[PDB]
Amino acid sequence: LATPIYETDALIQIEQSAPETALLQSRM
Amino acid sequence: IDLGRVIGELIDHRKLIISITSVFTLFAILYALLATPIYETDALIQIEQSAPETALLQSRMILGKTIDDLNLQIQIEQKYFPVIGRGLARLMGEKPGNIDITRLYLPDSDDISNNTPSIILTVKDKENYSINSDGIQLNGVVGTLLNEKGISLLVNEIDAKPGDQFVITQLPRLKAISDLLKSFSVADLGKDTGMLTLTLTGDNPKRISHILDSISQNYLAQNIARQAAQDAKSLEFLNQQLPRAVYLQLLNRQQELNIAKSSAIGNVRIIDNAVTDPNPVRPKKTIIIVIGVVLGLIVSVVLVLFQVFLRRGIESPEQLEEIGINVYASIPISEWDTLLAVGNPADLAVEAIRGLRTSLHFAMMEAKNNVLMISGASPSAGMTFISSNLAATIAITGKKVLFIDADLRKGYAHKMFGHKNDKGLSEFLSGQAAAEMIIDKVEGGGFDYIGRGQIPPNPAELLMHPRFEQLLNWASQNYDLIIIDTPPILAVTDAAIIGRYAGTCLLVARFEKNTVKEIDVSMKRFEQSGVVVKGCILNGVVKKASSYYRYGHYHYG
Ligand SMILES: Nc1ncnc2c1ncn2[C@@H]1O[C@H](COP(=O)(O)OP(=O)(O)O)[C@@H](O)[C@H]1O
Ligand SMILES: [Mg+2]
Repeated sequence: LATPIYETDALIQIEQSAPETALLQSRM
Repeated sequence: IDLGRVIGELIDHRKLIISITSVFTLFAILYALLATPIYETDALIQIEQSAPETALLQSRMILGKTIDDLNLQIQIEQKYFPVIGRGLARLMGEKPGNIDITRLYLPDSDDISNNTPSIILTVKDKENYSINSDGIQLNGVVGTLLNEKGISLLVNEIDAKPGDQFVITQLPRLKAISDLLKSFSVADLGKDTGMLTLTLTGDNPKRISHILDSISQNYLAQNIARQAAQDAKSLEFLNQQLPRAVYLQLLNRQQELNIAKSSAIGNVRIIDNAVTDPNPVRPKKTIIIVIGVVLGLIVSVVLVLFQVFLRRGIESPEQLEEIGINVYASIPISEWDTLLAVGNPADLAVEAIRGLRTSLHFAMMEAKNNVLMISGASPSAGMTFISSNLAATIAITGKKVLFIDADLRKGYAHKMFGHKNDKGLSEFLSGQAAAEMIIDKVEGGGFDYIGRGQIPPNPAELLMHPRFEQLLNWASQNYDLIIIDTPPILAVTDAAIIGRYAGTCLLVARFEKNTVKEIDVSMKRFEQSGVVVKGCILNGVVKKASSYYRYGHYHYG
């Protein structure tokens, strides 16, 4: 009876990568 | 130890356990529902390092600039007399009031301790208000500014109901800076990223967001002034060096320094302006309540275990029978100045006493005479209760019974039987009475008794008189059974004097009060005086779930 939970994903390339995680989860 | 015993102990002390745990949980509920909620706001700053920027953000210059901008040195508190008035007022949904103050100056008493001047403002309407410093009452009105007695004040936009009181403090600038600092936090969250998370906690959900925005703005505007400055120093130098190809060269360089000055956006960027999480971060109600309940349970269990290991009273006849003492009966509490065996002949205690009667009818054969002496170890163990009721039950079977109250110190049998208090046992023993004026009839009984009479000054020495043995020898020919009630044996020695003439002697042990040690000492003290104790009678039993010793103390009929 529990509602099923689907998952979606995407792949991004950074031409680093430590601050971009915080940018993505930002409120802007 | 085993599991059954501990389960029984918890079942028996359930009342105490529930009471203590409920009290602890009630205090936890009260605290979690009356503590002032604390909200938290945050913002995100991007750094184009990051170790010195943390220290520069928490510097006194930037925080001081923020405080000066937003007047954080004017502290306003809604007044509630108790340490719970604010919380309760919140609980009824009452909206707290707020006042905008834009100018304040107190006389600055500044004694040894109270460096913080304060006043109390009582709101009288939407417009006017009363002000008191130390009883100095003044009237002010919104709008017009006030300068009286060395107090300058300006209030705008009173938003409250009349009658409210507000404490207004003018705390020193450094105190305000420290207060702001202790609630302000900065973190890196990446240890290398240009990401700084700024956090500020406070009781007002909007004021904290305004403060954090002001801090971010001040820090940012400060940072660009640094980069603009070094360009401005270069621009100023080139202008001061102006004296034609070089003339054009410096002008082009000057314009490059002009554009570099105006394009301020630099090392610091505000990603997220501050917003406030609407759910307060403190107090954390669920964890408070869980800790309260768990603490109640732990303290209750420790208290119960403490009481169990410090309990020493008798609990079952097995304890007495280990030592080698015959227990002839076990009398329970009768929850019901009258003889129980007459008022309520069908009580459980009277049933147990009938069991004792049938035990005696077999024990007292081959006794040297028909005299029974009931005694005990400690006072108020039940000797008079047992003796009197036993006499009643033996009397209802058609046998002549004589009850003697040989407790010449605190005997009250005459009160409990209905009395002619003259000519008790004392008057006979001292020689100023005969054997016939002392014997009296119980009304609701069926047996005779002899009361003590007047309290003598020499009880133990009276009982040694041979007239006592004369009385016993005479009565032993006119009655089927003689019961003698005596004082305790640990207190005085009367019982051991009397027991010389008694064919049978029994002790009464009170259920939880006495211990096995007293009973053993009492038996040995009786033996040393040449009195052989037949056995013991456990009295005052109650139901214990932990017992696993289980009686016939239940109604059958
Ligand atoms: N099993 C019992 N049930 C109800 N009351 C009792 C019981 N045992 C003793 N008592 C009452 O408690 C009081 C103390 O007993 P009491 O015999 O008078 O003291 P003592 O043994 O020192 O002479 C008395 O009022 C008695 O009626
Ligand atoms: Mg007594």
